[PDB]
Amino acid sequence: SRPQSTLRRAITAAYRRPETECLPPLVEAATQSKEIRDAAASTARKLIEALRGKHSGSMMGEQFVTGETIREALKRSKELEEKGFSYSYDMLGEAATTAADAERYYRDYESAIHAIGKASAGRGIYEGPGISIKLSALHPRYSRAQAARVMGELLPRVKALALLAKNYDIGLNIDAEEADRLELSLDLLEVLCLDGDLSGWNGMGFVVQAYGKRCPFVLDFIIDLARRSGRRIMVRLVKGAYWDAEIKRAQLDGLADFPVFTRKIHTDVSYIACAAKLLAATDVVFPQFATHNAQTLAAIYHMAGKDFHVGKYEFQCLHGMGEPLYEEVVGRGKLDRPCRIYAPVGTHETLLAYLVRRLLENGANSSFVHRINDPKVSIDELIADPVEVVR
Amino acid sequence: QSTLRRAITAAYRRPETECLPPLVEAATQSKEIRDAAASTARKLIEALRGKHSGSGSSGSMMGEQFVTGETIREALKRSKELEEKGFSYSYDMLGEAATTAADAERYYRDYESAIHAIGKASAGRGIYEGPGISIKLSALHPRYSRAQAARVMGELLPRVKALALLAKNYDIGLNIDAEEADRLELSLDLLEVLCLDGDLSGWNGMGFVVQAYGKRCPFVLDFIIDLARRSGRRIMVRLVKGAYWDAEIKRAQLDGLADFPVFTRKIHTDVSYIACAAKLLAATDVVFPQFATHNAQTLAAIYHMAGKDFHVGKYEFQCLHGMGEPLYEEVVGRGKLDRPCRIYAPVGTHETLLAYLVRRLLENGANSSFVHRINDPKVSIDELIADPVEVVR
Ligand SMILES: Cc1cc2nc3c(=O)[nH]c(=O)nc-3n(C[C@H](O)[C@H](O)[C@H](O)COP(=O)(O)OP(=O)(O)OC[C@H]3O[C@@H](n4cnc5c(N)ncnc54)[C@H](O)[C@@H]3O)c2cc1C
Ligand SMILES: Cc1cc2nc3c(=O)[nH]c(=O)nc-3n(C[C@H](O)[C@H](O)[C@H](O)COP(=O)(O)OP(=O)(O)OC[C@H]3O[C@@H](n4cnc5c(N)ncnc54)[C@H](O)[C@@H]3O)c2cc1C
Ligand SMILES: C#CCSCC(=O)O
Ligand SMILES: C#CCSCC(=O)O
Repeated sequence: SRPQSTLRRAITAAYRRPETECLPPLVEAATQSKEIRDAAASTARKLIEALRGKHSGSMMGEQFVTGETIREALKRSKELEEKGFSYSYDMLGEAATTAADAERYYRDYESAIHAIGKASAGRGIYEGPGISIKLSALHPRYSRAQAARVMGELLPRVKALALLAKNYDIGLNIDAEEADRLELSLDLLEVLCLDGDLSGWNGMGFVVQAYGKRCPFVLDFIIDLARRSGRRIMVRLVKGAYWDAEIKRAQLDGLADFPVFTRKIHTDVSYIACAAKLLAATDVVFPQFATHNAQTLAAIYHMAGKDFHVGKYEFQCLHGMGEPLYEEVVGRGKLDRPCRIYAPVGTHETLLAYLVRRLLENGANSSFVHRINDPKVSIDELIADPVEVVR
Repeated sequence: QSTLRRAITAAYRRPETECLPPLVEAATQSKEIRDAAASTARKLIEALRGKHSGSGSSGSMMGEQFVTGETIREALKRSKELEEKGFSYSYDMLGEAATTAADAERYYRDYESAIHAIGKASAGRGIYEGPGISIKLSALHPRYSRAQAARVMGELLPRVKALALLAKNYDIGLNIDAEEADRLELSLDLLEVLCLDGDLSGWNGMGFVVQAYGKRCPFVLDFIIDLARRSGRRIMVRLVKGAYWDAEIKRAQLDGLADFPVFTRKIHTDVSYIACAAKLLAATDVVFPQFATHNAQTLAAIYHMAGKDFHVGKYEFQCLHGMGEPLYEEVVGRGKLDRPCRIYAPVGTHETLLAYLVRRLLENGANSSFVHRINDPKVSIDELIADPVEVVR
């Protein structure tokens, strides 16, 4: 059969599979024992009470950017690195419209890797800083051009950045963008992981969005790719940043079934099911659990069990959103688990698209970060396991 | 179809370089007016920079700064303080782009109940001294942007007419907000039908927004001024720059168009606004101009362009709740410029607030926005009082 026929067919079949059909296997995989659920509720309660206790109970988003340049961002990272946080730097900029813009973004990433690699100073991919890139920044027609043209021009660029990251032994993560570019980005991940020029480096990383119906099947493909390539792929599990745009796009596409879930707790169930899959594959992937939701965090912390070492998995958060929560996580007296801060770098000329996504995240009534400040939402509701709502 | 309607259609994607010469000419003020406006603008900006207005005051992503109240009852109670200072209100029941019939029905009921509450609170103060309402057509039809324009207008007309009839019963203003460029024509057709509908005779509260970032703006205004004159309706015309610029650019880039329906340089929108303000100020007999802006230079220019004669009902300024108060506290009142300002006042929950908040973020966060520049240490007062006609190059 075609290479990985079964795994690839499962991804395509899930693309727009009816939401009601996607959920039952996720619910089962996300169901944890009463004893674990009780312990997780206690941890989530503590995290929420501590969050408010230490923070007395901005739209312009200056708090979301770590620096205007990589040199400035690296200087401002020393304090939290001393405490046990790590960083992933994001040179802001996406959706290049011209070939010249794509070349400028490439050069920004290239210079950033040199600076980050020098700052890392041999700390390696888990304890030291890394970089995150967006494929839409590196091809001028990313959303519109045929995959053959995008691949043939994007692959040499991404390979070159990955080689530089290998040379400094830092992480290089491909951020996940709109649903219609998942397939191309995954094909690119495969080619890079099988490229012998990158052998010996486990810093290649890839995001999977749990609001997407394909998420568990993409994870199956990635875990199998790790096994056959010999690369321990860093896998950032997120819920997803483009929900409002995906809903609008699917409506304008005339779709009867969308590529993302439309009930928020379904995304939560999907995230926990996929975390269970990742936690069973830590021999071949490095799970990175990106979330600001204290209930999600506590559920994964207890799911992962008592055995931990740095390099087994980590949590992640966004700069300007997650530090209060993760100050109750990192460190021996807390949960003794590491957290990597995603750290945007740039100016107003490149901040807009990201800030809009942060407003849609922070301003939505369904978001944990909004509900924690909502007087109508009890602590009981914040710590409730969403899997029990649909079980 | 008419010569005036044809001028609108022909301008839709007219090349930007062709649109500008007539706007530059119309936006050119005499030296005496320019000097007076520079003096007024400098005074306003010096006062603003003694305050802490602009984008830095936008508050948190909870959006608390931008919503007047959760219900119309709450919002009406909170309006008494600023009403006696010389402000009026236009209440906006938040909600837009209905996707289902149930949503469009809920938004209709929200608007209807707001009109009853606002009209009762107005207590016969009329359309200028008393509060009004603003509506979005996309809230009232479940496929506003995705269905054929003719059929959309036909189902929308009875609903908007029913709301207009309630507004007439209480003698309050009812304004149709302007949304995306591809729906200007439909909304303008609806306005014309309403203004020729004898059931609405004797009421001057029908209002309509025109966006100066659009290439059709002056020709829309010519059509509306003529419609007011021939129908006997003193149409309330809210002149804005526009709230959807980033989305219009993105759609136009995807549509593969060489020529967009909006200007692409901020200074061109500024020139367009001043040119269109000149057109409106020449037509105060038949339309009620409402100059919506937070830009102190724009305001000062219009204040001097309007001349010395003023009475309530001639024209007004407008601002958004949570953005315009620092500026307009230097405008309303007998100790200031003695001109009225109507506050656009969103009313709703956090849920219905999100889309409006995104447009406020794009407005407040853009380096090109007056409200961002007023707080920017790199931007001089000299730059803030520059006349757009004298800068454009
Ligand atoms: C370090 C880091 C890196 C990230 N990288 C990426 C990336 O590369 N690509 C990407 O797309 N996202 C990425 N994200 C995720 C995104 O930016 C949000 O931070 C994240 O989705 C919020 O989830 P949460 O668990 O913190 O919050 P929660 O409040 O628990 O979850 C909110 C999320 O639920 C989802 N949602 C909301 N409403 C609905 C609904 N009606 N139906 C279904 N789902 C709904 C959305 O995904 C929303 O963001 C990243 C996040 C972090 C912290
Ligand atoms: C009471 C009130 C009601 C309003 N109602 C509506 C409405 O119904 N519909 C609507 O669309 N808008 C409406 N607006 C306008 C919108 O919400 C903004 O408030 C307004 O455009 C900002 O203009 P300004 O003069 O305050 O600021 P300025 O800083 O002087 O102008 C900013 C504006 O310039 C324009 N712009 C920015 N960059 C560019 C560029 N590169 N090229 C071209 N133009 C550019 C945009 O329109 C932007 O909002 C309303 C505004 C107010 C105050
Ligand atoms: C968060 C993150 C990384 S990708 C989506 C975004 O930039 O918002
Ligand atoms: C402002 C205003 C009225 S219409 C556009 C928007 O709601 O942002």
